[PDB]
Amino acid sequence: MNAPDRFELFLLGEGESKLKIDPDTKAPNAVVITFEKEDHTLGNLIRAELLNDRKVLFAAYKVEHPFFARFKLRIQTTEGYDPKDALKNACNSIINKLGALKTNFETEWNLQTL
Amino acid sequence: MIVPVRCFSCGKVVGDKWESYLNLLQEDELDEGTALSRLGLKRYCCRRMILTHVDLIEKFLRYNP
Amino acid sequence: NTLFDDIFQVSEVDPGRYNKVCRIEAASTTQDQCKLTLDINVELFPVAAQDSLTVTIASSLTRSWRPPQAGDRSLADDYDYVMYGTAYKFEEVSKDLIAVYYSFGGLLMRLEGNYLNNLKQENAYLLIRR
Amino acid sequence: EEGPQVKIREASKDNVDFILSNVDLAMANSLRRVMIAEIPTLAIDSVEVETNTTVLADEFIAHRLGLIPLQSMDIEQLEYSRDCFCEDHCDKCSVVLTLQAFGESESTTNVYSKDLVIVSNLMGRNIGHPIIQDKEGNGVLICKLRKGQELKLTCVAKKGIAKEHAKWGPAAAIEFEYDPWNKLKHTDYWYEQDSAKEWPQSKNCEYEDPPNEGDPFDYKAQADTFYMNVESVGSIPVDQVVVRGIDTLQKKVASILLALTQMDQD
Amino acid sequence: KAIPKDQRATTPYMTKYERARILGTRALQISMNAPVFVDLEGETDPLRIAMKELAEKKIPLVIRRYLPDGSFEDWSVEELIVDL
Amino acid sequence: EGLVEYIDAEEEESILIAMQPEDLEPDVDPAKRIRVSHHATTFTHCEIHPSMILGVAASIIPFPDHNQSPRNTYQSAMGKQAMGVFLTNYNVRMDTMANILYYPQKPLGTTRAMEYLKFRELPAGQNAIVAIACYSGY
Amino acid sequence: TLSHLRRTNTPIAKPRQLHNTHWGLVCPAETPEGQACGLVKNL
Amino acid sequence: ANWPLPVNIRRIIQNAQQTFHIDHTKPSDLTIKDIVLGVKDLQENLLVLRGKNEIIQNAQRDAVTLFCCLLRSRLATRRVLQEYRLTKQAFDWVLSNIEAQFLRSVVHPGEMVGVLAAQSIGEPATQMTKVTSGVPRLKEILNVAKNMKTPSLTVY
Amino acid sequence: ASRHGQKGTIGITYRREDMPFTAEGIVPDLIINPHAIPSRMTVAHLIECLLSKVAALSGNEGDASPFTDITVEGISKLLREHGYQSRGFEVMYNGHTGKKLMAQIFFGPTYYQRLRHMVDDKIHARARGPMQVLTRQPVEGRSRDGGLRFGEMERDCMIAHGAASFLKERLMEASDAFRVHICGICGLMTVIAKLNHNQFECKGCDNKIDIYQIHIPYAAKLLFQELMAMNITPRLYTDR
Amino acid sequence: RGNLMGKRVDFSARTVISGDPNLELDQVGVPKSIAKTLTYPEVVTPYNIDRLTQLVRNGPNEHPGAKYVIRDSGDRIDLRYSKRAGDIQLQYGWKVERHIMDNDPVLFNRQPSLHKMSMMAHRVKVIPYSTFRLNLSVTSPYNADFDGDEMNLHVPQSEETRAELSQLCAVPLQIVSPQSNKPCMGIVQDTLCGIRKLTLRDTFIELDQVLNMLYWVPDWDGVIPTPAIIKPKPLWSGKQILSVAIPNGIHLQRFDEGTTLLSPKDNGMLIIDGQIIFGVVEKKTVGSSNGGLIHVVTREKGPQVCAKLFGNIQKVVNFWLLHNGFSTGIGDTIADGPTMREITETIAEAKKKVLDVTKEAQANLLTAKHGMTLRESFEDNVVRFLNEARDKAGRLAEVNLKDLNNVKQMVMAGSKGSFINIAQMSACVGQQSVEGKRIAFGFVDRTLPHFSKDDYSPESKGFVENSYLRGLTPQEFFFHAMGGREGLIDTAVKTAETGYIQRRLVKALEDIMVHYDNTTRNSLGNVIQFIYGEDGMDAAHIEKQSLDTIGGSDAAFEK
Amino acid sequence: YDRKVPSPTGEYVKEPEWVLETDGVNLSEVMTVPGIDPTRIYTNSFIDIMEVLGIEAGRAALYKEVYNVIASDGSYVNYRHMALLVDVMTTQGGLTSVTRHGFNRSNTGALMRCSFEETVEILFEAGASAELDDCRGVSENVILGQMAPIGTGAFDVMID
Amino acid sequence: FDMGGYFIINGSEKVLIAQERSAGNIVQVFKKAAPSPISHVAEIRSA
RNA sequence: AUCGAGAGA
DNA sequence: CTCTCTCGATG
Ligand SMILES: [Mg+2]
Ligand SMILES: [Zn+2]
Ligand SMILES: [Zn+2]
Ligand SMILES: [Zn+2]
Repeated sequence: MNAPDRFELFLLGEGESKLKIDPDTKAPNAVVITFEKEDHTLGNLIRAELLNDRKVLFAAYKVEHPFFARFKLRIQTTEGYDPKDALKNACNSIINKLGALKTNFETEWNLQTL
Repeated sequence: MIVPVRCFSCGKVVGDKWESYLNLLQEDELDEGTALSRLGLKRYCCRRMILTHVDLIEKFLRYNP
Repeated sequence: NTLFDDIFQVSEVDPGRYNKVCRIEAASTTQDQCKLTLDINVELFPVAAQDSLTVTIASSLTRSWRPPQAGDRSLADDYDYVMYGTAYKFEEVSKDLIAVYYSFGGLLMRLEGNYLNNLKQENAYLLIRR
Repeated sequence: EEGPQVKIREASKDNVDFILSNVDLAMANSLRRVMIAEIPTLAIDSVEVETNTTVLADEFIAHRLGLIPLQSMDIEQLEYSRDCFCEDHCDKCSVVLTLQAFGESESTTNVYSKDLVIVSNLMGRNIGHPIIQDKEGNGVLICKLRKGQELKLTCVAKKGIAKEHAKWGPAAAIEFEYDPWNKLKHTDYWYEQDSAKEWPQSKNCEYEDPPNEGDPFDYKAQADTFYMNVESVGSIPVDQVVVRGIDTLQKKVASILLALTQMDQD
Repeated sequence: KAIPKDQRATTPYMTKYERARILGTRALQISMNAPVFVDLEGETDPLRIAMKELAEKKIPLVIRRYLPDGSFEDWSVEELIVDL
Repeated sequence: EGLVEYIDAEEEESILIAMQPEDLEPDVDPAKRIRVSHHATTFTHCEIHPSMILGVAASIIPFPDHNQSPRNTYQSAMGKQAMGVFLTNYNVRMDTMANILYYPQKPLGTTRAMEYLKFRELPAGQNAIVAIACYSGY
Repeated sequence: TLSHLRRTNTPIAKPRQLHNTHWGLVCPAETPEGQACGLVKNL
Repeated sequence: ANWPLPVNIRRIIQNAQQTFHIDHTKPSDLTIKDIVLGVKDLQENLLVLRGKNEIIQNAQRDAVTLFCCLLRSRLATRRVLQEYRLTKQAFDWVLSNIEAQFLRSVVHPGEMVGVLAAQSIGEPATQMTKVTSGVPRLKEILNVAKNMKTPSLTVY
Repeated sequence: ASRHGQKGTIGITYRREDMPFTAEGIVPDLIINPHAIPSRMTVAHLIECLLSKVAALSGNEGDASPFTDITVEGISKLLREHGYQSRGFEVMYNGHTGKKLMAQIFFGPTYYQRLRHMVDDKIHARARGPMQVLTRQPVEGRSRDGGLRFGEMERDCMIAHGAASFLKERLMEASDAFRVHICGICGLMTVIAKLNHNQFECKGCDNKIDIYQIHIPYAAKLLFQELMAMNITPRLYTDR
Repeated sequence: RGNLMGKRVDFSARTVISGDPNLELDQVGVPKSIAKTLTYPEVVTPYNIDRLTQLVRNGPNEHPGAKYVIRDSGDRIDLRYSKRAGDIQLQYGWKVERHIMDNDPVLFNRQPSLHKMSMMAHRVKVIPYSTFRLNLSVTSPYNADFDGDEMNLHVPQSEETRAELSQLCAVPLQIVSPQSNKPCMGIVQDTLCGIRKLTLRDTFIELDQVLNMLYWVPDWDGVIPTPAIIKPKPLWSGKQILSVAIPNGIHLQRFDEGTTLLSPKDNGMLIIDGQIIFGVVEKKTVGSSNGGLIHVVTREKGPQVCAKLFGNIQKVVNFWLLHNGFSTGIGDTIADGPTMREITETIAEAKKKVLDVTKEAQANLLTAKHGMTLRESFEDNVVRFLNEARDKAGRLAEVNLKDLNNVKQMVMAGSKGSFINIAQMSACVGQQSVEGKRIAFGFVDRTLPHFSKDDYSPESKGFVENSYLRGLTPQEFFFHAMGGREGLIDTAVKTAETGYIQRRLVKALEDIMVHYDNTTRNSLGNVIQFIYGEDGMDAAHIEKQSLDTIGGSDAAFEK
Repeated sequence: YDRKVPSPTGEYVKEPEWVLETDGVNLSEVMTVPGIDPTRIYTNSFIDIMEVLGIEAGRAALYKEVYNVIASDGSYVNYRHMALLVDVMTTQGGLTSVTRHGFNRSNTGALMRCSFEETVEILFEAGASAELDDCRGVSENVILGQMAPIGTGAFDVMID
Repeated sequence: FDMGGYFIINGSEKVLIAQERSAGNIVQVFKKAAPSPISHVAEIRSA
């Protein structure tokens, strides 16, 4: 009746951009990025990978409401270090780890029976 | 009505295991637990899904329309 | 800088319906008119009965808390168990007996002494070693 | 390789029991989530009913058809109907399979998933074929016809995500457990007397070292070893379930990276 | 008859009902594109504009407070004190 | 054969009924319920079964003797609002409005009285894997 | 349906209270909640 | 001692010894006249009624008698100088704040307090479960029962 | 609702990912709050859950008959035999983060039932719809696109708040707002208002220049007319 | 009474309500369909002509849009059937009936409207699905659950009336109620139990989770609080991260039992300048108490800050609880073996005492109390004995419970349940009673046909030795059914008679108000109170304060 | 009964006294009995209190009883509300009930009293006695559909 | 499974609810109230 | 629409 | 003296 379409969980609406980067007014050298059509699956991973970078002061994600598939990610890095680069490094690290994991799982799969 | 195709909880297919279950009950003369075990229903959600089901379509087919 | 420094002797450990924090009761081994009560995270720094813990009250080592990076940074401690809290009460038992009350995120502390430079300030680092 | 490590403990057509080593908790969890939901699969999305004199309702049967496991091997060279430049659907996006059943014998005439007949042109791609893990080779029991009852319908199956509907779910139950000895103390066990005697001991306890009472609590330890068991439904092989899970997660990370690359436009 | 401007015994402070009535009336006026006596400074909501107009005492209204006997005391909006 | 009798309240006034047939016989389980031993001897009648004091609606309640009575009443009321198969011939009847559960299920926890109420044949609900937990707060 | 076919209605000292004599004849639990409470009973 | 009165003086005081950060080891720059005459003049501003005749003024002094008792009790010279250790600025701020909050606490004319009372009595009477008490007793009282169910005579 | 008077509506729906899960990967079909247990004292709900869990695992039919010697301890032992916590508790993992939950969750099969009360049959909203004929007020019912009764108690609440114009709006513009003419002499609705000709007549007092116009609810007009038909004169003057 | 005192109105809606942790206190969840249905007339001004033009461009069926357009002549344009629905030149002065949008003032209401807190003004937040979503902490004034409860929503039609709603009937303006000079709203359910679990001294939170909770607060300064633990691991306490939700300048002091500034039991409460010093946070603090946190914040920071405080606390606590978890099973209703044995032997000695008193009374040695029958004295004594038995056994069962016992945790938090619940569930449900007395003789000289005549024994007159965990015997079951039946009966009776009484009270004190001379009068001018409340104060701005001159010795007074 | 009594040294001390509770009421003769303190004697019947000790004592006893009813449940209501109720019940001269026999018999507006219990008969006798409705009552302006003199409408707004 | 026991009037299934009444031809004595002139009444409803 | 009936909190 | 859906017979 008033239930929203399912594909609105992963399909970007009319005019809706994927990432919304906004300058944080609270703490200096901080940023809040709005992820659209994404849930905890991406947010938790990215946030957990941003805490590995020792040049990142703050990193936290949140889903403001379960009705809508979107989450905000706040990042604060040290001076002389753009947070977008921290996000990029985190993402690339994730991709590399997943690639290695895939390769290892494949090699380990080839050595099995039944 | 009829045997549910898949388990509500996890999602394992169970609709292909109803007649096999019935046979395991009447042919091999097993109890419900073992019959459910042999069909690969280890999790009690699917085990429930088959054990708890009442096949009402057999009574429905008794009508001519 | 430093505000207080002494060595205390643990006289009692009390897990009052807890399993991560125990109330410790100790006394100074220098001043016979100085005693200490302190809630301790046993899960981190285990404190059995009859121990000689070195206790220090610092004022430094406001701004946001940066992670210990790298470091490559002056920790100004190298202790075993360090906390940070806020004084909230200056009880005066006698003219020769002055007590202070610290609050470390709920972990309270009652330090009774005599001679102090402990003002009602947010700056209250509690460093314990050995 | 150089990163996370896998150790396949058990392997079969339906299940894969393995151990993930050198991994963050969030990556394991996210992998589980992706494997559960975000994995492409072919399933019946549209059902056109011509005649239906069976007991069951139309959308009832349609719903049952939706949950039928279909072959989603070459699903990656199939396309979303929302992306294809055709009208409604075609052969590049959807797979059409018919179903004609009729009561013949005096006995109850069962209608299974094997009775589904592919009509559309597969043009080489391994797709659309209904999975039959049945022993007699019947498959999912769809309906039951009496004597003169007829069920004539057509099914258009489209590529979909389990996030949109659970019928596109490539996996069933994913077993997941880290630190069987609670050495990380992420769980405060409930008890009446003895905590250890009341709570059953996990199998995975055979793969880790028990704690020493003389040893204090390790506060600097994280979660590295993860015990998993991925179970498939049949639409996609287990190895391909976890592999395409990884590829999907990685890909949707790469989409964010690409978005960051594109946001540099004036 | 009436009540003189001096020797007025009613509360010098504006009651919440008087405030609500005045903000409502003024916003009702602004809602029908009436001249604004203060700087908008970005504001578009007639109620908000009425509030800012009240904060600067730029509301040419007057409260007629009725006493039970029939008497009535007049209090201009500019004179009344707003402490709420 | 004079084995069973029909007793109304007025005649029930002048008889001594045994609750269970084990009250005719001349180190325990602490788990079981505390039952007062029979201090009476001259029995004239015995109860068929105590669970027959309930009605059709209350006979569906699992362990009603482990509930606060108003909850049993509430369930007795809401049991008539549950969906399921009311009749097998629901497809050849033209009622004002009817609701039929998609996949009915005979409860995992039943009653010996359910047998005569045909509840296991025509159930009104499903066995849901329930979880008692404070999750998202929703 | 079964419940409705075995119902008892009562027109108009304490006819609402579950009396002792109701034992074995009338269900102690099954009764509507509200103004019809106690008056409407089931066998 | 505990009784419902307007203006929480305690919170005002503990706000004073927090806003000005006064230490408990410093001579107060106050005066006996400042405190005594200050508190004595503070009571003159605590206005509920604002008439200019003897009757209205009497009702005025009768309406603030309790709160003024509280005021004198909390703002005594000993208590202000020794217990509170307020300064001049802090004390003046306390007086002004007390007056302000008191003027806020005054009921607004037009307040339909009849219905408010009827509801403040009727609503908690809904969440109600040896003399006759509770809802039936309430019904007796409201009906003014000619013959109550439990006529009692408490004799001391 | 369960089978123990535990009524409750759906707050929200979560997919299997967001759902908490045991190590076996089993996700709950339904999540209820523990706060609906101690106050209502429905222990039989819990016992049903345990018994149904054991019966599920063993594949048998759980006997939940009233007066029997089947105790929670026996069920606990039977459940322990199948390799679970005797009290039905299970270690569950948060679906969002994958991290373990501190407290363990009472988890197991329970026979729930779907009641007839559904939101899409209850939901209702009207913005200016069909009125009645006698009182000219919004009709009664959702099926007839009716309104909602702003009853006496609601009026009392609005009085308590002090919102007068709102109370007037609910009782005029939002309902039956009628304009009537009143004779400046007797004060009744005897007036014959010939509009578009400005001919305000009044047979009985010969009034053409001293006439009035007021806004009242049509129900008030009805009341006044009925009182006039009952030999009573509700004379309406517009001056003190 | 049916067409004048109250009548059906337009611009109203009604739906099943549900709770939402992510909605603010003064917000209301409104289904999209309702938002499209209910409308508001907005006059065209230069400030909003663009937005209104866009809304008209959207028209109906698509939210946000408009239903009708009224012109100067008074003609109404239907934007769903008109041929010129696409091209409309909105002239100034025209009205546009637009859909209800976000932050619009609406009147939320639940019947029966017993007090003014039953009708409160909320801000609209258009949401999917067909349920009125409201904040948890607004449950208490409305008196509502979500087990099928429905609520109504009324929409204002002019600026002055929505001003009346926003400036008078607003939810934050109704927090501190003049009914009991205290806040009528507080933290409940999950947020309550949760906030009890969070502020435990054993509860420590590591870096990541702390960062998440910190971000969860919208009023965050972005300043990471220095952890209570530095080495060997940076750990924060629950109190510490919870302190972020509490605004600065908030001082709260309360001593319970053995609260002595050091508080070995971590009871009581001390909060210095928006920072909690010591004490477990539960119902006595974050609840709807008199001198609680809510009252202090409301009277200090203001209503808005207090509502936002509700928001913050709810978000943080619900987040922590979500990732910590809480439950309840039958195990929380099982006391230890020896405890059950002591319970059984307590019931035993109680029944033995009753037996002795019975045998004494039958021996005509029972001397009646002055003013009552020997039989009445006997009944009184027996009843008192059985009550003492239930209380004793119950207290034993309560003492036996651990601190990890979920039921006992909910009792501690003040979230739900009490002592008697534990007593009846785990120990002994006690004596059943009808009309003040124990189960009387329906049959001649006996309660059931299973007893002998003149059987005044406890089990015969309706005493239940068993608990809900153990299972009630047939007799006990039937007697309990009798008691419960009487319960439901007198419940319906109570709500009926109260339903009438409240109306009487309203109609009596109807025309009473305070005039511009602080004189409580009526429609006749008849003085009821010369000064309202005999002091002229509004009950909203009144707090219980101690008069520390009326107490103490003269020596202490002088000192 | 236990009782708080001022000690000669200053503080309040629990001094327990013997008090005679009673089933039965006859205040007009019990208080005149030599032996008891006739200034503290009290009965739960505010009728006898109103008839013997005056209308003000009846007011005090009435409030005491209502407050007792409220507080017996464990609830708490602020003084001014119950005080307003009791005052409106006691300002007529005697004890006015909250029924159709009490306040509904007052000399207020016709429509107001007609909007409660007895409706038609009130209008009848109002039509027979030719009563004047001031229309400054709430329910009356509610019927007339006009902005009643309530809070917001308790004054007029003009321009200056 | 249909148990019957109901009528069919105009295609609508009707159920006759059992009506509870006081037994006739039974002698019953009742004590009257205090303001009553009579103290006890022995009555019987003849059929 | 006018009267009865069931039910929702 | 006592807010909703609903049904189903009546004019
Ligand atoms: Mg409810
Ligand atoms: Zn399953
Ligand atoms: Zn295509
Ligand atoms: Zn005339």
